[PDB]
Amino acid sequence: IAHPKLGRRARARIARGLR
Amino acid sequence: GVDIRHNKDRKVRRKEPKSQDIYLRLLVKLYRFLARRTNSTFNQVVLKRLFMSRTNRPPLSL
Amino acid sequence: VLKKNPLKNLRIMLKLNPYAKTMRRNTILRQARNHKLRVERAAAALAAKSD
Amino acid sequence: KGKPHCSRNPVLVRGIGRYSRSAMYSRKALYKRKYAALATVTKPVGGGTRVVKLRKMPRYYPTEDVPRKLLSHGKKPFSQHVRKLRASITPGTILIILTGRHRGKRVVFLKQLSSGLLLVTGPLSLNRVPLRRTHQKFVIATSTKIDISGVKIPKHLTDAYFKKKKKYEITEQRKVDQKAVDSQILPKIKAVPQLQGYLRSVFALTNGVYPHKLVF
Amino acid sequence: SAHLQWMVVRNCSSFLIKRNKQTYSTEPNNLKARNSFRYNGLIHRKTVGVEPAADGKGVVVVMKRRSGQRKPATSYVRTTINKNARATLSSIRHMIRKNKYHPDLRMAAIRRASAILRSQKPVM
Amino acid sequence: AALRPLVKPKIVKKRTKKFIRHQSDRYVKIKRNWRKPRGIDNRVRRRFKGQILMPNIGYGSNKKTKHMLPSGFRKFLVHNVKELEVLLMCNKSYCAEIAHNVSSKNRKAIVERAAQLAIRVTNPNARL
Amino acid sequence: NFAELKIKRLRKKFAQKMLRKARRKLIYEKAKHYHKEYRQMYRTEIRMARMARKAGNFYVPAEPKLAFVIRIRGINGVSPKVRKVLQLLRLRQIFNGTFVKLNKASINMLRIVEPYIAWGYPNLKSVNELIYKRGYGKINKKRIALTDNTLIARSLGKYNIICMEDLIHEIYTVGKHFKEANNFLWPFKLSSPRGGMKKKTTHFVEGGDAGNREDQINRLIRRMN
RNA sequence: ACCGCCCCCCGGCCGGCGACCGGCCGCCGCCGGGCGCAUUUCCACCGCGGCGGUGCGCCGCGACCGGCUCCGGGACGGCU
RNA sequence: CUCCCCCCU
RNA sequence: CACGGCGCGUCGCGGCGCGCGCGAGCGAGCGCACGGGGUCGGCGGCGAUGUCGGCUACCCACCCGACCCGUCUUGAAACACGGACCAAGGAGU
RNA sequence: CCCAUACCCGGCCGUCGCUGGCAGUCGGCAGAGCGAGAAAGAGAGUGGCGCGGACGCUACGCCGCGACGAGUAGGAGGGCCGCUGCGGUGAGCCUUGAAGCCUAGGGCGCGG
Ligand SMILES: [Mg+2]
Ligand SMILES: [Mg+2]
Ligand SMILES: [Mg+2]
Ligand SMILES: [Mg+2]
Ligand SMILES: [Mg+2]
Ligand SMILES: [Mg+2]
Ligand SMILES: [Mg+2]
Ligand SMILES: [Mg+2]
Ligand SMILES: [Mg+2]
Ligand SMILES: [Mg+2]
Ligand SMILES: [Mg+2]
Ligand SMILES: [Mg+2]
Ligand SMILES: [Mg+2]
Ligand SMILES: [Mg+2]
Ligand SMILES: [Mg+2]
Ligand SMILES: [Mg+2]
Repeated sequence: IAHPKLGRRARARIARGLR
Repeated sequence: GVDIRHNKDRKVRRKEPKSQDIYLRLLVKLYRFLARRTNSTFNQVVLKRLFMSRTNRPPLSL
Repeated sequence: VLKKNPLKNLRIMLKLNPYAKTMRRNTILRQARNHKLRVERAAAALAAKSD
Repeated sequence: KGKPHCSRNPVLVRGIGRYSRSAMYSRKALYKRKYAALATVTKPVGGGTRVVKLRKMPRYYPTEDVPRKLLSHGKKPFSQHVRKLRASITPGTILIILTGRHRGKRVVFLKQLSSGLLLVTGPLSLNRVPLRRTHQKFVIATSTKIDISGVKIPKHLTDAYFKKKKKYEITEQRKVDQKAVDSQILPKIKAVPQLQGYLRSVFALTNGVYPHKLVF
Repeated sequence: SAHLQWMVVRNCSSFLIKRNKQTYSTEPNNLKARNSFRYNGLIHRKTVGVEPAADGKGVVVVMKRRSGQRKPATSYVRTTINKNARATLSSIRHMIRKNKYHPDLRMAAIRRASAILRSQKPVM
Repeated sequence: AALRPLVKPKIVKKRTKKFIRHQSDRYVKIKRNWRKPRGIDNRVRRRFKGQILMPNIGYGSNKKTKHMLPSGFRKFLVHNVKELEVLLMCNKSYCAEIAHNVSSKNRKAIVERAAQLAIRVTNPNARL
Repeated sequence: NFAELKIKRLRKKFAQKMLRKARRKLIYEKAKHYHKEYRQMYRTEIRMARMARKAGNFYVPAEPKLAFVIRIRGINGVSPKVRKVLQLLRLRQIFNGTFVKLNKASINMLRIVEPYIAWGYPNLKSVNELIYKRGYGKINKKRIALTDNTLIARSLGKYNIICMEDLIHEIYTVGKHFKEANNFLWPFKLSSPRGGMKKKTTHFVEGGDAGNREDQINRLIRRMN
């Protein structure tokens, strides 16, 4: 997740899930 | 006390043309700006060669 | 930037290493619990000796 | 809207909470608290109406001006500084004033004031000092105490009351407040034998006695 | 051009005075009276000046026009403003800003005008 | 109620005594003006203990408060009225001094003009 | 227009904030894992010694891989060879210190300069305190104090060192890139030893301070920093 | 006679007129005079009035915050 | 920006 | 416990790991602070012919330090040489 | 326990290095960023009221970070240090008092 390139979609996933 | 030598501490390269004419200095201003605000090294080389002396800028023949 | 001592500045230490907070919280709670346990054990031992 | 609840964790140590992030996520019940997405005035004039512009431009700029300052966080005005008090000082304790006009006079202490100064008084009937303020640093707190937990001092007296004005004339309010306080203080100190004379006396240092040796 | 004559005159002007570890410029249309490329009043095509009025009260604002660069006689236009300080400053500010006329001198012109005005007010 | 500068910082000087030339006390022919000794045996040159100090660059005052008068201003010398208007915009930091050659007849005019223009003059009553 | 541009600004802002949050969580979990690993390593030696004693044999612990070296002599009158070795070890000033990984070359190099240095085997607490209090990074040939994790992350990102915890762990365990980490680490400038030294000139074994002291270097560090 | 270059006239393009513009129109700003006539605008004074900036005539004290240090008092734990 | 309960003024 | 949505869930080993959609990577406010170098929205006195300030500079006292310069020289305070004092002139053109 | 001009922390001066940064003062004709671990576009497009906003920039200038600073013989640089005369320039100064000289007066500069 912390990787800027490959973790973009996972970051989007957790961000949307927090909502 | 530090175990160092200060012989070669100061580098000798030119920072600006030794000449006093104004046209070359205007060119130097322009290319200073270009070199420091452009990533291309052609500008850096050109500015460095502008700094140089006459004997270090030999004429180029046709 | 003025360099503050992480070993003495809690939030500077947290900025550099967030897990230090959980470490310090855990050790404070553990020490308090251990001290309470030892105090109560000493009180019980004194009561038994009096008995 | 919503009544402001108190903090869910007691302060374990300054800056560290008792409960961790997950314990807080549980206690706040955030698992069910999810959320998702002037300068002109018109006036009549007797013409027509005029749009007057308040906050008008200045009629003089100075020759030069200083720049702004950088921002800092830990600095607070004296009004909201946290007030500290020595452990040895409790209401009903005898203090020794060290620097005022009342040098070395034994004085009873009543209350810590709002700005940190000590509201102090030894009944001026015997040691001749009124209701007064004194800095906690410039007094020696001896280990002799009386019980004044059952006395009432007026709430109207405060730092605004004791603030200097502007010849100084004592006011009838000052007199009546001093009488009200001393009428309760005096019987308490008269119960303890040889205490009124002790308060009347004045502390001093003679040869052969040293503060670091003597205890008080 | 402009930078060329600036390089010519940066150190060899009759308006230059240098003493006490200082340096000052003297030519008329020079706000802040200091030797600099921005504020030199003879180099640039667009120049702003603020002077006290010939009469004991008022402020003269001088603007360099665009056409007659080589014609000194008909190169400056002068307007005299004799009103309250607030409206004088507002007029100068509008002239500098809404004309897009050398905007970097707006605050300098306002400061200089304010000063001239105070000077004009009787002393205590 | 003289005019005050824009800012009055705390001027700090690393040294206040003058730098006295070595052996200038023994002789009158030796002026007080500093000269670096260059003798092969000179104690002052060799920096012996308890001798006359030698000026270094380390004593240099800080740039923020360098050349500041005790009143907080910086000096500027003027010879006539026309040079006074130069200091119109360097008002709150630069004070004016009348040159000693100026006659009193012009001195009164210069001081009165400076009074109008709110420029401080350090010697306003120099001829009375 | 820019009805989309304005929202794109804050979209980028939110993306960057989420990335920063993820990085913080990563370094927090890595610190927790490092703490677990340290506890495991500490208990393992105790366990092995106990089992060896129970069996009646002996358990010789592994030779230490990391040492701390402090220069304890001045600049005046140094043999050229000793001067060269001190330059290589980066001790150009009295009461300078540095970490050295151990092998045959390091042993012989330190033996050459025994009279000029006091060196030992640093403790985990000593490493922690030295990194946090005196630790400066050598960024762009400039001595920069390490006040933020990004300074470490740029200079050692390619080696997967991204914060103080990575730097300390890598130094203490002598990782694969210990050379890069130590070289990025500027030599430590330690204060004079509070309480004084025993005798600077002679060896530690004969009551002095020079030479190798196995674990007393921690006692020395406690007062020199 | 031919070729090269340059000056001038005419015709056609390209570019500039910011080291070098005139007229017309539009927009804006400024100034002078009337219109405006006082809940607008301006000038001067008072309050120990407030906010912001800079400072105090001299001599002093206190408070909290941060950096660096020296020291003291507690309590907890590991190999032992 | 959910809802309850307890205590002191 | 730096755990927290629903799903399609093999993106899967047997669920956990771990992928694809969910107007599609936008929730907002207030508040406290061990948080990119000090502020007080805190105070107290003394001021007209005897008092306030004046680093340095004038004189004096005290404590510590302190041998006379220039020069040749391995080595100068030297029982090595030049020098009573002052003014002007005086030597890489 | 005592203290060196040594070491650690802080302030200030200067030197050296980064051959560092700034022409972006891009304003009702505008939209105020390029400090942020990851070589590169706040990319352009086509289909399913109140008129308002400090300083700057002698670019031979201004600003920011680090490190360092002994010195004879000797070498180099900068002197808004000094003396005399010449070409320019200061609508400079001056019998309402120039030069020079004296001073327990007020100051500036590390120093000349
Ligand atoms: Mg040094
Ligand atoms: Mg060299
Ligand atoms: Mg010698
Ligand atoms: Mg030795
Ligand atoms: Mg000690
Ligand atoms: Mg020896
Ligand atoms: Mg002596
Ligand atoms: Mg000789
Ligand atoms: Mg010799
Ligand atoms: Mg002889
Ligand atoms: Mg001889
Ligand atoms: Mg003789
Ligand atoms: Mg002579
Ligand atoms: Mg330092
Ligand atoms: Mg040197
Ligand atoms: Mg004399």
